[PDB]
Amino acid sequence: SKYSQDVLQLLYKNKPNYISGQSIAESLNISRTAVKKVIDQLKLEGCKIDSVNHKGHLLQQLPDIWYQGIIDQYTKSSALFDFSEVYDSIDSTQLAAKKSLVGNQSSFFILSDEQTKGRGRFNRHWSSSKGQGLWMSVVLRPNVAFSMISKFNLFIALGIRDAIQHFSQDEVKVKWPNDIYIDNGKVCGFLTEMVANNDGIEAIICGIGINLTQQLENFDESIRHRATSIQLHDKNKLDRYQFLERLLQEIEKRYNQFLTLPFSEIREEYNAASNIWNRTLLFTENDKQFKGQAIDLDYDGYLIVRDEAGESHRLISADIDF
Amino acid sequence: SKYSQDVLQLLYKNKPNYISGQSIAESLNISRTAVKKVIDQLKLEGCKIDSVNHKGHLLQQLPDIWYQGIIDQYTKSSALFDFSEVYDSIDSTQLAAKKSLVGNQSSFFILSDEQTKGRGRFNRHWSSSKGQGLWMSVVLRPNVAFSMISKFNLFIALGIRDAIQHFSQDEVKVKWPNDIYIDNGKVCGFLTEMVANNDGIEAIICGIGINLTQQLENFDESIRHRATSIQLHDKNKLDRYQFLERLLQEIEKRYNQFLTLPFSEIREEYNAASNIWNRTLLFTENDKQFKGQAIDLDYDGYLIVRDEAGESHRLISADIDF
Ligand SMILES: Nc1ncnc2c1ncn2[C@@H]1O[C@H](COP(=O)(O)OC(=O)CCCC[C@@H]2SC[C@@H]3NC(=O)N[C@@H]32)[C@@H](O)[C@H]1O
Ligand SMILES: Nc1ncnc2c1ncn2[C@@H]1O[C@H](COP(=O)(O)OC(=O)CCCC[C@@H]2SC[C@@H]3NC(=O)N[C@@H]32)[C@@H](O)[C@H]1O
Repeated sequence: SKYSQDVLQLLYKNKPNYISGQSIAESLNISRTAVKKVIDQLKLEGCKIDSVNHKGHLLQQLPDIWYQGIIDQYTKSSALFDFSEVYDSIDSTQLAAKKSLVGNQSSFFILSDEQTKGRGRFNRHWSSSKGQGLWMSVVLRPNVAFSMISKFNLFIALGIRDAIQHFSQDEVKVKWPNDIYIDNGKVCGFLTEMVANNDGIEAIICGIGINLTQQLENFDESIRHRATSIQLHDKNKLDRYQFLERLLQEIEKRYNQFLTLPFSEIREEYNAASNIWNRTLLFTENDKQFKGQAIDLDYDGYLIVRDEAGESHRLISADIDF
Repeated sequence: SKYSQDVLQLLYKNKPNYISGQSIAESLNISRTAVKKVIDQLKLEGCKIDSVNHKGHLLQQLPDIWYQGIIDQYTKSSALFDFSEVYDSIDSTQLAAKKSLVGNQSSFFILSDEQTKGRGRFNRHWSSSKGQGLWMSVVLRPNVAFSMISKFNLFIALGIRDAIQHFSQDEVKVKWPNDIYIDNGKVCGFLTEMVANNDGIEAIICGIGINLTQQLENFDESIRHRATSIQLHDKNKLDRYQFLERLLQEIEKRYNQFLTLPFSEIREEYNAASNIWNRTLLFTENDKQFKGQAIDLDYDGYLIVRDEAGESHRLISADIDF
């Protein structure tokens, strides 16, 4: 109802103690029995809430659904984000963020359980199933030249991989410049765009798609082989909210390093994290197609590549297949 | 009314012939006498329309007001623009264009008689009086690396200066990187921004403010000395629609050269057009302030400057005062 998120928030705020119906009612100024309907609705949606006579209610577990009420708890404590927006379904969180950032200097993110026009790099289709992934656009406001887009991307990849790794029993690796893999499975793709002019960057907009709970039967047999989800490498249920916390934690960490460090500092780290060495890569550039080997990432994040004809290239970006 | 622009369009379409009320009525399927009300309203707003018994109506002259109906005539014939949007008042055409470009690949421009939150470079206030200037945001879709923002700006400046010059009896000059001057008066400022990522530019967004009809009494005595309007250098009334045509013509011209030429081609031209040589410039960079002389623009649009201490700098952009 009008009050479902409010109650949800109060329940989450009060962990690991119980609060009575009564206490909630006084808080939102509503009847005890309206409060009982909101709770039955929530349980219906798959919240695990223990209700005990005389004692009240305790939130034990959130379902695979994003709730603004809870997300707002995350934003209030945030040193980075002014606010978030949370949808059940939308055309794309990047479309939404690119609209929201206009006319303001806010730092925010946008989550949605499903996207109906999810898009990746080069405007490829990005499958955004309901209930099954984190589909998020992050807007930040670093004031730094536009050239620095590329460097943002390098720091952020480690942010994302560290948080996925915290949950995967298997090795999570970066595939430069925008993919996160677990073994042979693409578990994430991120897209960093910006709004800028010559005098600088007006906003950065990072779109992050991370697969959380797909079973393989859940990917177009067609990609089933280079796709995977955090769940297929966690022995425990993967809690979507737990994960968001760690992801934000990592993004903040990794975003401050972006503002305070040259790429060389994390270059060796980034290197140990990647999965493009000692194997043959497929490169694509408008029309052209050719093979090569990655031999290094230089102090400036450019990839050094020896193509199939022995020629050397220094790439600030690429699209690479295995 | 509902039909004011429709009638306006038909009137403009039929220049230099007259069309009867009758003929308009059949076209829009409305009464002859509804048509007579629309025309009286237009004349009221300051359209000069000659009405002759038995012969009909001829549009002689548009007032200092933008009309979608007429602007649509400009867009239909356009090899560049999918469409335009035209407001009487709005917060800013750049805010509007940055919103409209999302989720599509359209090339369009946005005009508004007045802006209430006009902004320039570095987010400075940009005075946008009603009736008195062209306040326009141009969205285009060049697919070229993001590094090319700077070069766009160089080609476009000549576009703008050529069209202003066609109307000024006095010498119009560029003040790199974003100003157009007539003698000592800033007559225009333009702002080029973009939306991009590493793989390329999603849109370019050029905000153009050109002063058309201000009398000096019309500028905060405070800038009256480094401000001027096209009108203070045209012996003839300056027609705002005539001017728009020439401006678009120039922008298209100059945008194709942007796609088909290196800066060196127009470098000598650009040079002969600028007004920053042989005089002392004031430079500003966050916090810092210092003097210098422009000695050259290099093949790549970077300004070569000898500062007050004999040191040399190579600037892709700056803010400069006289
Ligand atoms: N769930 C999935 N897992 C692995 N691969 C997928 C996939 N869905 C589609 N693909 C393929 O993986 C590649 C991804 O395309 P790219 O490499 O160009 O580009 C992208 O990888 C990154 C896109 C990030 C998506 C986030 S969702 C939050 C947000 N909102 C947006 O609309 N985008 C973002 C293509 O080959 C796709 O066909
Ligand atoms: N009408 C005017 N003529 C000359 N100077 C002006 C002016 N109005 C304000 N100023 C000053 O001129 C300088 C202009 O600032 P900058 O150099 O940062 O930056 C700008 O020059 C360019 C802005 C272009 C405005 C177009 S209007 C269409 C559109 N929509 C937008 O909101 N912007 C655009 C500052 O010193 C202002 O205080």
